[PDB]
Amino acid sequence: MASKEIKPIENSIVKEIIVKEGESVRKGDVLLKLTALGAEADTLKTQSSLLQTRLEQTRYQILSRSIELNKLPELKLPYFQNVSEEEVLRLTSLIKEQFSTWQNQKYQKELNLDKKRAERLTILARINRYENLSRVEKSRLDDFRSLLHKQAIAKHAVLEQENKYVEAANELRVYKSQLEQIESEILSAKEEYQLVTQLFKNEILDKLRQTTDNIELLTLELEKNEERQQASVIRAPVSGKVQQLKVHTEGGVVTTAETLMVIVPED
Amino acid sequence: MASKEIKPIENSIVKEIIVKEGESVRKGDVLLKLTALGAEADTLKTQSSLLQTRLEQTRYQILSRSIELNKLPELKLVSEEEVLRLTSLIKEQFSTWQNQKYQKELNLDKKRAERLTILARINRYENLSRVEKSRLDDFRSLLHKQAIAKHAVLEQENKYVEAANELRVYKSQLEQIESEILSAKEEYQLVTQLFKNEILDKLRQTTDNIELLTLELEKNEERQQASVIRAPVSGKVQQLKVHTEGGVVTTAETLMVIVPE
Repeated sequence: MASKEIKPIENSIVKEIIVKEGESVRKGDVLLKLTALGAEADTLKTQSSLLQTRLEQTRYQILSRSIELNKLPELKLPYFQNVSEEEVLRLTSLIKEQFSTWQNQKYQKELNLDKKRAERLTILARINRYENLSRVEKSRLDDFRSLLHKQAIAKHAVLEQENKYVEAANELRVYKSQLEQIESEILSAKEEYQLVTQLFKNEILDKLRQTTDNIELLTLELEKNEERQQASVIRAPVSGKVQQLKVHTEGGVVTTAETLMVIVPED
Repeated sequence: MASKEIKPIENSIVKEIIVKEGESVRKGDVLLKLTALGAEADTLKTQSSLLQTRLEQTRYQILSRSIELNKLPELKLVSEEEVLRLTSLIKEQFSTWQNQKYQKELNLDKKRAERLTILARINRYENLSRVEKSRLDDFRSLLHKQAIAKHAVLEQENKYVEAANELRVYKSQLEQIESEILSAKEEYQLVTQLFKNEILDKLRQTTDNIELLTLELEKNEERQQASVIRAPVSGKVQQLKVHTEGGVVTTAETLMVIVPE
């Protein structure tokens, strides 16, 4: 009577061989335990990916807090027990570069803003000065005109004084328009200053969202990987004696093409 | 017996001759009426003085009003070349005053401009000092966490203290310029203060002098009244100077003679 060949339905790793050579088994008995080839590998890869993603999450949470503090919090990891510390110092160092870059951007936006405010101060000074000047020369002009109602001064001086007044007035006009322009520019500068931290915070909580989502996905994936690395049993399809048992393939690879053992019917 | 000469006791003007040639007169009778020459002279001169004092009085009165108006009134009240001298002098005084006010005011305005500059610098370095202070804090906390050069941190210190000291200096400057501005203000006030004081000092004096010259004019007018020469003895009037009415006679000259009868 024909011997029945026992072959894996997929490429596998022999975990445990239960039967022995020559042993009689009945249909349904356990012969050996197998795991899918690559399952363990996949699990480890998902674990490592998960670890990295958690690290980067931690980085962006610490940055997120650094924005609200406007200072760096304690740079420590909060699972992480055997994380290489040079990984930790690389991470903290990235945190430091990002934070310092942010504060520098804020600082130079602030410098620009302050220079604009200085411009405004100068312009305002000029405006007030020419307000006073226009006033005194206007009153002096009126005086001179009354002096030419009563023939007490030359017309020449009167019209030169007019010229003075009109001069001062025009100057005043010019500086006022300038003030309008500079005021507008100052509001713009303010908006840029806000824009720095606006963008930075956006980036930070977008990468926080991304790290959390990816962690969840990798968690589902990790569940799948962990379940798939679980051992399956090959049972005896018929009753009989176990022969040609590959007794030393435990921990070794067997493909779907290869015969693990054969079962020879006894009756 | 000798004939008696009739001569004035001072230089005089014969106003009216009462007696006639050959007329018999008694001791005490009126011969003529005369006025002192210097009496009339004095009267004319006090009149002219009074006129002048009134002119300058009006001048300082209208100037006095011109101060409160800050403008020339009228200018109307006598020789018109006097009127033009007076009006033009008024104009020089007033214009001089307004010019003085004008340049005290220019000075004051330059002081105010300086103050503006100082305030601008003060505010700019207030902002700057704040910004560099915040950067300093940032750096110090950055090396609480070992993220920056110590070099950079204390160089930042240097920046901040620089700005702060600058601010100090500029503040002291502001105080000085403020004091100077108050000084300038007081000078500006002082111009019109002095001008008004002198003007109603000359008003006081011109009014007082007007009153004095008025009393004096009364005295002179009374003194300008005609006196009578009476006959010192009785007799006949001879050698009567019929042609001295309205004319001046000296102490040396004989008005007439009286021959005893």
